[PDB]
Amino acid sequence: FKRMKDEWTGLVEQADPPIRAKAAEIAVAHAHYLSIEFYRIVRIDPHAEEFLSNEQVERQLKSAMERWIINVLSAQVDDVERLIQIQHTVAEVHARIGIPVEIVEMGFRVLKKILYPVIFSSDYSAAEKLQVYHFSINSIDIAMEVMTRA
Amino acid sequence: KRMKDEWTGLVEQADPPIRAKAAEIAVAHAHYLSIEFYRIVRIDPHAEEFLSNEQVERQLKSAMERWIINVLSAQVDDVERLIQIQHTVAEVHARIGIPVEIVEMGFRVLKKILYPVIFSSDYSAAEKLQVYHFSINSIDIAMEVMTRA
Ligand code: HEM
Ligand code: HEM
Repeated sequence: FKRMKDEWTGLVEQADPPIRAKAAEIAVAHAHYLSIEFYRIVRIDPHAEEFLSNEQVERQLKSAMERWIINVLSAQVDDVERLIQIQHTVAEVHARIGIPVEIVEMGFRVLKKILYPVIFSSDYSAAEKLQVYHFSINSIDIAMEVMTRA
Repeated sequence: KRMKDEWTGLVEQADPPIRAKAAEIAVAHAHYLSIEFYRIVRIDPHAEEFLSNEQVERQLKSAMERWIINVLSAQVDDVERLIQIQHTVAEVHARIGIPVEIVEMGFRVLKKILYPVIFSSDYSAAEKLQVYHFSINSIDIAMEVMTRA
């Protein structure tokens, strides 16, 4: 945990404050789309659709996915410890139900894929898009590692 | 089967000069990326136990260099061959007894250390964005194929 906290903290610190601000801006403005786009693409997969069947979970997961994206992409130094606890909780939920790891990680790949066009279509410069995308990818990756290994 | 189409589509939808620059970045810095991969990875105790002796080090570094170049210089015809590689690597990791969460940790390190190399290149910011995008997606799809194999 100590090593994970330091790395995630370092990721936020080494990320330029205007870049983290723009990443947070991208998150808040498009988290709703990213969540609903995530859900349908995932459910296309037969192995994944069996877990995303009912309407109640849909409304719950979309809201939770939206909150998750906002928390991770708008992460500050103070939020690092809390974010780690969140990934543990999510890991418990996925384990409680019995959702395979390779299916969840496929979702992370889906999430990272649909995030890029949103950043690419943003009003920012090419250099800023690169740094926002870099911070976003590393943040999602470290979050995935914490969730998986928990 | 779907993995082939997605990896093929990834190469097709990627601009040829971008993939060329990504391939050039690979060839020029794969040697550094491999050694940088080793140092960061061995920090983790669970991973270090597999990377103890010097002989294993040299092979993984050599294999990492070839892997990075092959994946980033991927053409459409190479896609099927690349998938076969991931199966072979997965068998090796299984033969040794390397945990899945440990291998994926290596992928994160690889994607992490790749960014400064692309960032410090002589290309434009726009080209760097697309090269980095193609590189990340290529490594991600390769990881999923390797993991499920
Ligand atoms: C194929 C991939 C995935 C599937 C099928 C899946 C499925 C589920 C299901 C069925 C639940 C239970 C929700 C409920 O009972 O109301 C859940 C919870 C949750 N998942 Fe996933 N999940 C996937 C990947 C992900 C990813 C990639 C993330 C974040 C990046 C994520 C974040 C969450 C969160 C935040 C919750 C709710 C946590 C809470 O309520 O405390 N999931 N997931
Ligand atoms: C912590 C992460 C990892 C560890 C500790 C690890 C360890 C190893 C070891 C000990 C070998 C065999 C070396 C030998 O027999 O001399 C090996 C094989 C190999 N690994 Fe990994 N590995 C990791 C992750 C990865 C990743 C992320 C990649 C690629 C992105 C990769 C690609 C390969 C390749 C291409 C080979 C050799 C394939 C062949 O001989 O045909 N490994 N790994």
